[PDB]
Amino acid sequence: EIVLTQSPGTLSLSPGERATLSCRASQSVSSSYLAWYQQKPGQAPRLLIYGASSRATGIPDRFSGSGSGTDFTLTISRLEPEDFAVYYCQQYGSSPRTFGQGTKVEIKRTVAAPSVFIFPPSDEQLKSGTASVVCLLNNFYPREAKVQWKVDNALQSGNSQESVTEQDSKDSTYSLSSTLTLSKADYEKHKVYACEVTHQGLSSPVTKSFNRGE
Amino acid sequence: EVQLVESGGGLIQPGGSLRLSCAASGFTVSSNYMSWVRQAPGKGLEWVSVIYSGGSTFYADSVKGRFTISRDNSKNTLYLQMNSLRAEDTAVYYCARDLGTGLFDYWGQGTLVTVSSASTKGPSVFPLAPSGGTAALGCLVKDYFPEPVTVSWNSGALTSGVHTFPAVLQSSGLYSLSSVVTVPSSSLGTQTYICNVNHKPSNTKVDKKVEPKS
Repeated sequence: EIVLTQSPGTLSLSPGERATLSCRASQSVSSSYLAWYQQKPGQAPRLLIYGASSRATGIPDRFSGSGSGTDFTLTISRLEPEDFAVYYCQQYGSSPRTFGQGTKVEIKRTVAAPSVFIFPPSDEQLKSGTASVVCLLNNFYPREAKVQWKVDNALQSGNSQESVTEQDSKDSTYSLSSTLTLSKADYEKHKVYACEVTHQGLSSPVTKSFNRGE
Repeated sequence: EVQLVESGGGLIQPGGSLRLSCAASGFTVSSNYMSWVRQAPGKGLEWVSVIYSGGSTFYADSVKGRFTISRDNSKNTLYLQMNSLRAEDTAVYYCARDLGTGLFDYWGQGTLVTVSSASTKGPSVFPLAPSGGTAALGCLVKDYFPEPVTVSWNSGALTSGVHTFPAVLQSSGLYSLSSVVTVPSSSLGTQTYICNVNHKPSNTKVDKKVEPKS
């Protein structure tokens, strides 16, 4: 089930730069049985390159392919706004048609620190029987960010869920919402609730905390 | 012009059975290799099934014994019969044409198959109140099923700075969503902010006013 491994998992490059994705196979496939496909969010895949060095009909001359044996390379000579999407390599030599796990090409903006806000549960929600504390990280880059929950300085893990927005169209920023859901009793048993953000854009981890009922 | 239009996907309980259809335009289904390939939510592509020009059918191990591929030449349609559905089958499916026995050269638009053992439930809307310069507020739309949900601010009058987070599936089987917005803090007391949530599968519309707190 010849194993294709793409590299890297996420490639951060700005428009105009030269993109170089790699696809390494566990077993050799003949050079004319590796295809490179493009996929945009919310869109179907798009055959870019067949035979690992030949271009599909319609594909600009900035996309290119090379390689042989087990190692193949997809080269975007000059990046465009429209090219930033996910890319896959597929081998179709043997019977098991396998794909790569994907390689995302996204616009690199300068490292931006998240604006961290915290939202305690409202009185209506507390009357409903459960409390969800929200932690909002606004307009940050890259997408990689660590959000920790501390209830009375005790690290709570396994009861919070994160949600990341799509990359913004203009400034290419991210927004993350971490919701910590806990019972009304467990909410009223403590006072200090803190969201600690560890991000590459923060020299020191930023702690946004509140006190229950104040 | 080769166009593949897919339909038939929708919500269904586990153990159910669906019949995905894909109508072709510009080429013959009987003379081409016709494949179904699905994309799991937040995951790469895996080839599901294929039907040869000579009537030979092949399936992946994950769909063997449960999925059946077929083609109808009088109406040039491709049918994928899904039986014994589980949450693993939740994905966006694509019908594709195979040129040169392995190259997926033309795709469809994709149809969504969502497999969940819940019941249709309306959302509960809670506020996320603010509290220098920029102030962040929002709405928490919790415990609804199924997707989607349209959220606006001030009946659409406010669009700049709105971040609507993707709905995550809680352990209870229902969805939770957060819609936040950054505004001038000075306008927090001298302007009315309402989040408008519309959930058509249950026909529930909730207009929630977000006013500041202590």
